[PDB]
Amino acid sequence: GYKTSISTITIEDNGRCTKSIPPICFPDGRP
Repeated sequence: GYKTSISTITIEDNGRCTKSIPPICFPDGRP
């Protein structure tokens, strides 16, 4: 589901580190 290619639909973001649970520098997060 996560697009590798950047897509600034409103804000610029991709990969990096999550700002929620679980806090990890991986493209995965719990809703």
